[PDB]
Amino acid sequence: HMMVGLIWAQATSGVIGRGGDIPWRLPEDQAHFREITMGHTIVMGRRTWDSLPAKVRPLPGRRNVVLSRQADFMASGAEVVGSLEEALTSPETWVIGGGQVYALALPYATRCEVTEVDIGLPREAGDALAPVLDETWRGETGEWRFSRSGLRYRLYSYHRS
Ligand SMILES: CCc1nc(N)nc(N)c1OCCCOc1ccccc1CCC(=O)O
Repeated sequence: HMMVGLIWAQATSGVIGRGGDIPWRLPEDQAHFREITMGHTIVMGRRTWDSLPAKVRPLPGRRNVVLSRQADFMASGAEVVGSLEEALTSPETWVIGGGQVYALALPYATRCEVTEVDIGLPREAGDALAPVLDETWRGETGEWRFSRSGLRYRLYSYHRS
């Protein structure tokens, strides 16, 4: 049984953070992200891996896998694979970005963990949007919470079988 999960953070506009490209300051999201993914395999694209801050490259305490079709691409502290199917060896796999990988992994996913940030961030050219969730996703919607940054945010935990 190879369970796939997706986890991301988005503005209310749907615009998602990708790797180190995160425009909002929301410290609690990192603790939330770590609580979900710790002790599991995490899968990310090349562009996401590249945009990671060097201090968190690779991400500590987790089996890092990078999805790249470029055959010459290497990355210290992570396993590179050329197919998403090859990355889903573990019993629980979390896909952590970016947009292209989300879309590839979405048909396989049975869980989505979403952080929505209450911040004005219009869609602009080059921005990735959150994967669209259809009526198959069963979801518990969290209450707006105030971050110590001053921003409001809430947690969505979606699932399907
Ligand atoms: C916390 C950011 C984040 N939050 C959620 N809910 N989903 C993501 N896919 C996500 O991005 C994960 C990849 C980027 O991760 C970082 C980007 C900049 C600084 C620190 C981290 C995470 C470091 C860590 O997890 O130890």
